[PDB]
Amino acid sequence: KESEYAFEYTACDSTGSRWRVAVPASPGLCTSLPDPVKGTECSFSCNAGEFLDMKDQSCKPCAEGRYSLGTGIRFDEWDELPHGFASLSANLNCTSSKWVPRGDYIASNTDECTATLMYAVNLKQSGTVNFEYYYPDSSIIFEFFVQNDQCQPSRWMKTTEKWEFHSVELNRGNNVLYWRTTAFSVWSSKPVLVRNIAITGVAYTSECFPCKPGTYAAKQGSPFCKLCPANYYSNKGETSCAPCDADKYSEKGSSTCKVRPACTDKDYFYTHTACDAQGETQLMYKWAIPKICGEDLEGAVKLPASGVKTRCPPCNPGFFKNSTCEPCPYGSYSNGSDCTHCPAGTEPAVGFEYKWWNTLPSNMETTVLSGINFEYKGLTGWEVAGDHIYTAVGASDNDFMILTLVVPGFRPPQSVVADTENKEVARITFVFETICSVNCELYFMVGMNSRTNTPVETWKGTKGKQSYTYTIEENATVSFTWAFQRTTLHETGRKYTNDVAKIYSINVTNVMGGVASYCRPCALECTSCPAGHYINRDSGTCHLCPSNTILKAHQPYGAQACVPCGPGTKNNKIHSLCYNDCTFSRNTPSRIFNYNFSALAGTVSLAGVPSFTSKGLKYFHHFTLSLCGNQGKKMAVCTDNVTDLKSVTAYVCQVVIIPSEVMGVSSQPVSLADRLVGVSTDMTLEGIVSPVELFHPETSGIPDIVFFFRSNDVTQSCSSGRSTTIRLRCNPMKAAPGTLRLPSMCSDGTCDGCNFHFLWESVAACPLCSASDYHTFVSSCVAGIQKTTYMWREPKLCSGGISLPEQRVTIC
Amino acid sequence: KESEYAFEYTACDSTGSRWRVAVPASPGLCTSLPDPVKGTECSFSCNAGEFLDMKDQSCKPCAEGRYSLGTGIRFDEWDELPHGFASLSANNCTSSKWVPRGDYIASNTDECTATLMYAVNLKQSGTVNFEYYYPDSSIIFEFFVQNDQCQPSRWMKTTEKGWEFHSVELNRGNNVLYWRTTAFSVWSSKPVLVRNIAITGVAYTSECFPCKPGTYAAKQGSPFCKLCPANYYSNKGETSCAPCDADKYSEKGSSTCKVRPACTDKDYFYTHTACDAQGETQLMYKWAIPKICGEDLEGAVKLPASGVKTRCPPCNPGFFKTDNSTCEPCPYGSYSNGSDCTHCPAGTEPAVGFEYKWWNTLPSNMETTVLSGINFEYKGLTGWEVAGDHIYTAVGASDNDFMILTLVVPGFRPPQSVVADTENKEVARITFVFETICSVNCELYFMVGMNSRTNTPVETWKGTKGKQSYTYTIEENATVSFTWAFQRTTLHEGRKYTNDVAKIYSINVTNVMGGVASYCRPCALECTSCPAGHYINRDSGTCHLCPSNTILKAHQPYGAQACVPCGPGTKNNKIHSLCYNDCTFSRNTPSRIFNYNFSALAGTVSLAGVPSFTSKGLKYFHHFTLSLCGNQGKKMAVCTDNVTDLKSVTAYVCQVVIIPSEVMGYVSSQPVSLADRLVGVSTDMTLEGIVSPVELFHPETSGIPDIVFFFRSNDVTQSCSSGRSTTIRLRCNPMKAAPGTLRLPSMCSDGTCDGCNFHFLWESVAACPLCSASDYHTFVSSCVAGIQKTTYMWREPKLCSGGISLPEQRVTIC
Ligand SMILES: *[C@@H]1O[C@H](CO)[C@@H](O[C@@H]2O[C@H](CO)[C@@H](O)[C@H](O)[C@H]2NC(C)=O)[C@H](O)[C@H]1NC(C)=O
Ligand SMILES: *[C@@H]1O[C@H](CO)[C@@H](O[C@@H]2O[C@H](CO)[C@@H](O)[C@H](O)[C@H]2NC(C)=O)[C@H](O)[C@H]1NC(C)=O
Ligand SMILES: *[C@@H]1O[C@H](CO)[C@@H](O[C@@H]2O[C@H](CO)[C@@H](O)[C@H](O)[C@H]2NC(C)=O)[C@H](O)[C@H]1NC(C)=O
Ligand SMILES: *[C@@H]1O[C@H](CO)[C@@H](O[C@@H]2O[C@H](CO)[C@@H](O)[C@H](O)[C@H]2NC(C)=O)[C@H](O)[C@H]1NC(C)=O
Ligand SMILES: *[C@@H]1O[C@H](CO)[C@@H](O)[C@H](O)[C@H]1NC(C)=O
Ligand SMILES: *[C@@H]1O[C@H](CO)[C@@H](O)[C@H](O)[C@H]1NC(C)=O
Ligand SMILES: *[C@@H]1O[C@H](CO)[C@@H](O)[C@H](O)[C@H]1NC(C)=O
Ligand SMILES: *[C@@H]1O[C@H](CO)[C@@H](O)[C@H](O)[C@H]1NC(C)=O
Ligand SMILES: *[C@@H]1O[C@H](CO)[C@@H](O)[C@H](O)[C@H]1NC(C)=O
Ligand SMILES: *[C@@H]1O[C@H](CO)[C@@H](O)[C@H](O)[C@H]1NC(C)=O
Repeated sequence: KESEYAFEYTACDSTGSRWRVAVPASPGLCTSLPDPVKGTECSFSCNAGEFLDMKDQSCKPCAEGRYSLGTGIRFDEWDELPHGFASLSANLNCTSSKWVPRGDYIASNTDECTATLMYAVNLKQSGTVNFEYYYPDSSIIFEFFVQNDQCQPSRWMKTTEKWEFHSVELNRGNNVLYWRTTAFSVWSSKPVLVRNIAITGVAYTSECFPCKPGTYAAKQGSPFCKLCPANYYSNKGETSCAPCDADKYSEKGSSTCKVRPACTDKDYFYTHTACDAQGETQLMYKWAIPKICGEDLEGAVKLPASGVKTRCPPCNPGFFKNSTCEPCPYGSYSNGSDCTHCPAGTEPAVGFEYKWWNTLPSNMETTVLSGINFEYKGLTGWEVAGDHIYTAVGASDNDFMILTLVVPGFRPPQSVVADTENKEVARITFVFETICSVNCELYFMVGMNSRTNTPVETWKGTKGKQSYTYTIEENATVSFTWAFQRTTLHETGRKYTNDVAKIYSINVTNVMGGVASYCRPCALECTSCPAGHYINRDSGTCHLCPSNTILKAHQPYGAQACVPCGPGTKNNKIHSLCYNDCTFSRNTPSRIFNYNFSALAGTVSLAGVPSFTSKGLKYFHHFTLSLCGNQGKKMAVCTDNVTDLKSVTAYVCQVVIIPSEVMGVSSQPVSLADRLVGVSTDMTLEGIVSPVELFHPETSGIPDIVFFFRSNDVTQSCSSGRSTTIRLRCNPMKAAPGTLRLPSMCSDGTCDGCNFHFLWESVAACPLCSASDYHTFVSSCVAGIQKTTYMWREPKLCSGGISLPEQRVTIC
Repeated sequence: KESEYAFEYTACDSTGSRWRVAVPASPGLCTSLPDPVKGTECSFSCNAGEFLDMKDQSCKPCAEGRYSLGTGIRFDEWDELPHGFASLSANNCTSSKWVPRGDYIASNTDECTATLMYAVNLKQSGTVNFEYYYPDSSIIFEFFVQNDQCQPSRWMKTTEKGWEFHSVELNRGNNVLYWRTTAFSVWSSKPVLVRNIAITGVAYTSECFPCKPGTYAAKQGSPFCKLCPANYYSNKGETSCAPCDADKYSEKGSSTCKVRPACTDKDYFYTHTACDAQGETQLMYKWAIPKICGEDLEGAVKLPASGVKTRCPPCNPGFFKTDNSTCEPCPYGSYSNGSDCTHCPAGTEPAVGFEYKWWNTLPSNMETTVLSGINFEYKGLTGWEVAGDHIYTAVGASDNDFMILTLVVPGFRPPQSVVADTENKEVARITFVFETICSVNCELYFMVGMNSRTNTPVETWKGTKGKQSYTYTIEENATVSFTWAFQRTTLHEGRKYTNDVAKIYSINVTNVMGGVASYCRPCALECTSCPAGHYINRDSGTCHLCPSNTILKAHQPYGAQACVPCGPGTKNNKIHSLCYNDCTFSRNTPSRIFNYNFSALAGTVSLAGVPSFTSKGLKYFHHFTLSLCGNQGKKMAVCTDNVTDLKSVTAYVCQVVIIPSEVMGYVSSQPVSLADRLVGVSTDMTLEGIVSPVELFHPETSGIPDIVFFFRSNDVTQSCSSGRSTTIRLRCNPMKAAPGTLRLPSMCSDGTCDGCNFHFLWESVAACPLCSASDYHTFVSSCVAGIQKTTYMWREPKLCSGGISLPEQRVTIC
C-alpha cells in the first residue's frame, strides 16, 4: 500500500547521482514496491522553504505553523551552551570567566583574560553567519574570525550604540568560528552580548518541525516563527496566538500565562503636573507604564489620592514668568520675577541653567533602557518633582533610566578664546544625590558631535548631596547623559524603586542661545582686550598686569584677576601661565648658588616596574615630563592608542601601557601637572609636601632643587587633585640627560594615591661653578719664583661656569 | 535479471539504520526488483580484507592481485604533491617548499618554515603512520596534529641506521596534519625525507582496486601488493611477477623493462689482491657489483687484463711480517719498522695506537659500507677498496652514492703524564691524507661518534683538494666511530664520476688499547707517572720540577726541553702546566713605573653583538664569554649549546651563536674556543705574531698605554689557517663602572673583521694605574703670617685609582 512504504534517497555515488527508493515502514512488511527513480545531486537547498517532499521532486512550501529553518541551523535559545559550542578561557581563576549563558542572550567575561566561544561546523556548501552582537563597553575587545579547514586565520568588531547585526561569508571546508573577548584595553566592566547565531549551508536538506510553543507561523513557508506578542497565549504548532485571559498576563513570547500579581506601593511614581492657568501645581500619581499587576485584586493599594494644589516653583534663571516658563530675549538677566535688560557695557551670560523643575526643558530628553534585553523603550525615565528631578520606575529593577541633556554649541567668551593655552570651552555641574541601598550605578557619559559615548564618571552606592564639574575641551554638539540603574541583579519585578537618584540642578555655561542670570561687568570698548590685559568695569580700558602675575581667563574682572607667580617662576609674554626659565638661583649667607637646567628642557620619559595584576595581565605605567624653558608651553602630549588600534597637554603626564605582546597599547592618559606652584629648596610649598624620606639621602649636602607642580582636575579618589614634585639632584658623574627615578618603596607611581614624586639625578642640576668654588694656594717665592695656581676642588659639585685662572708667576 | 540490477545502500538515517536496495543498471530498466533488506550500521571496516560485496553482508577477501587498501588512504607516489596535500612555506621561500623529489619527498634546506599540511575528515578514530628520514639536525622536524577545534610529542627524533617509523593516534574530528621543518638550529644543509603516509579510518568502506603495474599480490586479501623484485616484469593486476628477459633489466618495482646499456670503462674499479704465499700480489679488476650493463653487446670494453705480479707493500708499523706474508700484530711491548718488531727495554715504553699506512687488506677495525642516493639505505657491500699506496674510493650503485669508510677504536689509554694534568683536554688524535681528484659537487665527510653516540660531522670538505691532512683531538675516552663519506655528486641522475676519486694515504690514531707501536718512547726510570709538573730525562731516571716561568707540555714530556718559558706578564701555576696572569701588570717608564691590578675584572663577563639579519628572515647575534685573569688561571668560561637538548668548551674567551628565542619558541649553538692560551700581556701592539690594530678602536684621550692581552687558540680549521687569535684591549676610564664596558670593533658587527681574530676592548676604572706616590700635586707655601700649608692634592686630570692615600695637609711654623 502507498501508506505502507515511504520513499527514501540512496547514498551518493562518486558521480553524485542518487536514487529515490520506496522502503516499507516495517522490515520486510510487503512486496511489490515501486521502482527507483533518479533525483537531484546534493544541492537541493530551498532556503527556508525546504520541505523537500520525496513524492514530488520539488521544494513544496510546508504547512502553516512550522518553522522551516533552512539549509542551516539557528541558535536563538541559549538556556545552556548549545550542543557543539565550546567556551574556553585561557590566562596569558578564569574557570568562571567563560561566556555565561545568561538567557536568550549570552554574556562575555568582565575580567581581563581570554574567553573564546568556539563553534566548528562542517559547512557542506558555502554559507554565512549572522551573529547579532551588543558591544557597549570599549574595555573588552571583541573580534570574530573564522578559520578554514587548514586552520588558517576584518576580525576586529565595531563598538555598538543605540544590538547590531553582522555577516561573514564561509567556504565549504570545516569552518570554525571564534567569538573572543579580552578585557585588557583599559585595565580600569560591562559584558558583551551576542544572540541569534545563524549558520547556513550545513545540511543540504531539512524538514520543517512544528513551531515552538510561544510562537506562531500564520503564513506557510515562513523562514522563522513570529515571536508572540505580550499577554497572549500560544501552544506549539498553533496557527496564531490565542489571546490570554484578563487575570493572566504573559511576557513577550511566553507560552504559559501567569496570574497578574497584587499591586504594591512600589509600583507608583509621583510627578508634578504642568502648571495650569491658575498656577497651582498638583502632585500626580501614575502607574508604571509596563503595568503587570491588578488593582481589583485584594491586598493591593489603590491609586493614592493626588491633586493637592501648591504654588508652582518660580521660573528658572533666564526665563520670563499664562504662568508658563519661556525664555526672554537675550541681553537681559532674570532673577525669576522678570528679566531686567542689561546695559550695553555689561556682558550677557551664555549658557543653560536648570534648577526648578516644572517640566522637562526643550533640550532635556528622558529614555528608559531595559536590563533584560537592552533596547531603548524611552517611555519616561526621569520625572520632575519641583525641587529635584526624580528617577522614574522602569519596566524592571535592572533598567537604565537615562536622562540626556544635549547642548549643540558653546560660545567662548572673548577673553578666554584669546589665550590658546586655556583649554576650557565650557563646564557642567549637578547635585547627584542618591538614596540608594545596594548595587546601583549612576553614570555621567559625555558624547561630543555624535562621537561614541565615553563614561566621564561612574558613581556607585549610596551618596550624598554632592556635585561635579567637567570642563568641556572642544566645541561640539555634546550629549550629556545620566544613567541610573536600580540594581545589577537580574530578578523578575520591581524591588528597589525607593532607591532613587536625584539631580537638584544641572548648570551649564557658555552655550549658544543661552539664557543669563549673571550680567558680566566688562570694560567698555565690552570687547576683546589684547592678550594679557586685565579688565576694570569702571575704567573701560585694557591694561597689562604687572610682572610676575598671570591673568586667569575664566574671570578677568577687576584688577584682582591676575595672581602673582610662585617662587622661582616668571610670567610669559602673554602673561597667561607662570613658567620657569631654566635657571634657578638659591642664595646662602656665605655664597649665592646659580643653576641652569637648559640641558633638561627637553621632554623625558620613564616607565615604572612592570607589576602584575590579580589576573595574568601585567601593567607598567609610562610618565612623560617637561620641566623648564620653551616659553613654558606644555611640551608633553600624551595619547591613547587603544581606541585607534585622549590627548592631554601637561608638564608631567602618566599613561598606563598594556604590554605589546598581550595585544599582539597605551591607556588612561591623565595630566599629573598643569601648573607650576613654585620652585624652591623647601620641602613644603603651598600645601604640596615632597617627602625627603622617600628617596635616598643626599651625600653632597647641598640642597635638592624641588619643582612643585599641581593638577587642576578633581576626581573621586583625589579630593584636592594630583600634585607632583620633581626633585633635582646634583650628580657630577651621571649623564647630562640624567636619570629619572620613581620612589623605591612605591613603584606603581602613587603610594599616596594622588602625588607623583620624582627624582632627576644629573650633572645639569649641579650649581654653576662659582668664582669662589676652587682652591687658592699661594707661595711667596721659592728660589725667587711665586707659584700661586688655582685648582678645582676634588669634592666637585659644580659644572660649567667660570674657568680655572691660569697659573700665576711673578718674581718677588 | 540478477545481472540487470546491483544492490546499493541507502542514505544513513538519524538512528544509523541503513537499507540495502537493488537498483537497475539502466534508469528504469525493468521491474520486479528484490525487496530491501537491512544492512550494516555505520562503521563496518574490514581493514584490508574489505571487499564488502552487496550479496553477502560480511566483508570478503577480494581477488588475488588486487590491493584492498583499508578503511583509510595510503599516499605513496609523490610524483606530484597528491591531491589535498598543501605545501605552505613562510619566512624568496617560494621555492623553499617540500619538493616532491620522487618516491620520497624532501624538506627545505634554507632557514625558513616549510609545512606539509593535510586535512582529513577522519570518520572513525585511526592512526597516521609516516616513515621519515632525519639525517641532519640543523633542520628541526615536527609532526603535530590539530583537532576539529584547531587546538594544538611534537618534536621528532634524529634518525640513524636508515629510515624510521612513527605512528600517532587520531580522533573522529576533522584532523589536520602538519609536517614542519625549519633549518634554524645551527645557522651553518641536508633535507628531511618522509614516505608512506598511511591514514586509516577515512571512509568506513573501500572497494578492492586492481594492484598497480610493477607490483604483485599472489595472496588474496593482500593489505598492499608487494613491489616487484628487480629485473622482473609485472603488469597491473598480475597474480605474480613475470621474469624479464636477459637483454632487458628493470629496477625494483618497475613495470616496464629497459634494454641493458652497453658497458663502458667507467663501470670498473681496480683493486690489489691479498698477498699470496708467494708474496707477489696482483692488480685485479671487478665489474660494478650492481651490474646493469652487458659485455656481449658491441661497443663495450671487456674486463681489462689483470694479474701483473708485483711485490706486496711491507706490513704496517706494528705488525710483524710472517713467512706466510700475512700482516698481523706482534706482541705488546715492541716496535716495528716493517722488517721485524724489535723488543723494547723496560726503560722505554710502547706507543699505544693504531697506524694504517700500507693497504693490502682492510684491517680488522676497518669496515666499508655503501649508502645509496636513491633510497638512502645502507647496502654496505664494498665502498672503499685498497690500492697499496692509497685506499681507493670504489664505484657505488649510483652516481649519488655515499661510499662510507668507517674506523672503530675500542678505547684510548692516556699516557700517565697526560692524565696527571686535568687541564689538558687531549685523550687521542687522528690524521689522514685526504686527497681528492674530484670534478664537481662532491663532498668528503668526516663524522665522529664516540661511545656509540650519534654522528656529528666534525669536518666537511668540498670540491677538488690536494694532498693534505687533518688532526682532530678526541675530547673523551670512548668507543669512537671515525667515518669517512664520499659522494660523487649531489645531482640525481647511471654513473659518470668514477674518475673523481677520494684517496686516503694514511690514517694515524694514537692512544688506542691493544694498539701497535712504532715509536718506543723514552721515559725516566722509576717509567711511572711523575709528580705533577715534573720534566722527564731518559738518562736521569728521576722526575724534576721545571724552573719558574716555564710550563710543561703534557703531550711530549721528553728531555729538559719539554717545558717552555712563559710569555711576558704571565707566571706559571702550581702544577706548572699553563701560563696564567695574576691580576697585575707592571709597566715601567723611564720617569716612573706603573702598577695595575685587575682583581675586579677576574670574574667572567659576557657580551652580545649587534643582531645582524641573514639573507633570509632569520637574524643572528653572537655571544662571547670572557675570562681574563686570576683564579689560578683556570678557564672559567664554560659554553654549551642549548639546542641539542631543546658541546661544552672550556676557554678564556668563547664565541657561541645565539639564535633568537622568539623564532624557536623557547637556542644557542655552534660553541667554539676563541682562546686557549695566554701568549703574553704587553703594551706592544704586536706579540708573537698576533696583531691588535690601533685603527679599529677609538684613539685614547688619556695618552697612557692600553694593555693588550694576547690570547691564541690551538684549533686549526678550514677558514683559519693558523688558528683564532683574540686580543682583549684594556683601557683606563675613571668614569666607567668597575665591572666595565666591553665593546667589539665598530667596523665589523659580527665580531671579526679579518675572519679569525676577535679583538675586544674593556673600558673600566680597574684598568687604570694604581695611584702612585708621585701621581699628585705638591704645593709648597711660604709661611704667610708664620703658617706653612704645603697641602697635597690629587691631580685634576686624574687617571689613577686605588693605590696610595692622599697625604694629610701640612701645618708647621717657620
Ligand atoms: C644655560 O646654559 C646655556 C649653555 O651654556 C646658556 O647659553 C645658551 O645655550 C643655548 C644652547 O643650550 C644656546 O642656543 C644659546 O644661544 C645660549 N645663550 C643664551 C643667551 O641663551 C644659557 O644662557 C643658560 N641659561 C641661562 C638662563 O642663562
Ligand atoms: C602606543 O603609543 C606609544 C607612544 O605613545 C608607543 O610607545 C613606544 O613603544 C616603543 C616600543 O615598545 C618604545 O620603544 C617607545 O619608547 C615607546 N614610546 C612611548 C612614548 O611610549 C607604543 O609603541 C604604541 N603602541 C602600539 C603602536 O601598539
Ligand atoms: C688587587 O686588589 C685585590 C682587592 O681589590 C687585592 O686582594 C687582596 O689580596 C690580599 C692578599 O694579597 C688579601 O689579604 C685581601 O683580602 C684581598 N682583598 C680583598 C678585598 O679580598 C689584591 O691584593 C690586589 N693586588 C693584586 C696583585 O691582586
Ligand atoms: C641558551 O643558553 C644561554 C646560556 O647558556 C642562555 O643565556 C641566558 O639565559 C637567561 C635565561 O633565559 C637570561 O636571563 C640571560 O640573560 C642569558 N644570558 C646570560 C649571559 O646569562 C639562554 O637563555 C639559553 N636559551 C634557551 C632558550 O635556553
Ligand atoms: C582556582 O582554581 C581552583 C581549582 O583548583 C578553583 O577551585 C578556585 O575557585 C580558583 N580560584 C578562583 C578565585 O576562582
Ligand atoms: C552657573 O553658576 C555660576 C556660578 O557663578 C553662575 O554665574 C552662572 O550663571 C550659572 N550658569 C547659568 C547658565 O546661569
Ligand atoms: C561649533 O560651534 C558652533 C556654534 O554653536 C556650532 O554651530 C558648530 O556646530 C560647532 N562645531 C562643530 C560641532 O563642528
Ligand atoms: C622573490 O619572490 C619572487 C616571487 O614573487 C621570485 O620570483 C624571486 O625569484 C624571489 N627572489 C629571489 C632572489 O629568489
Ligand atoms: C703517528 O704519527 C707519529 C708522528 O710523530 C708517529 O710517531 C706515530 O708512530 C704514529 N702512530 C702510530 C700508531 O704509529
Ligand atoms: C674507556 O677506555 C677503556 C679502555 O679499556 C674502555 O674499556 C672503556 O669502555 C672506555 N670508556 C667507556 C665509557 O666506554
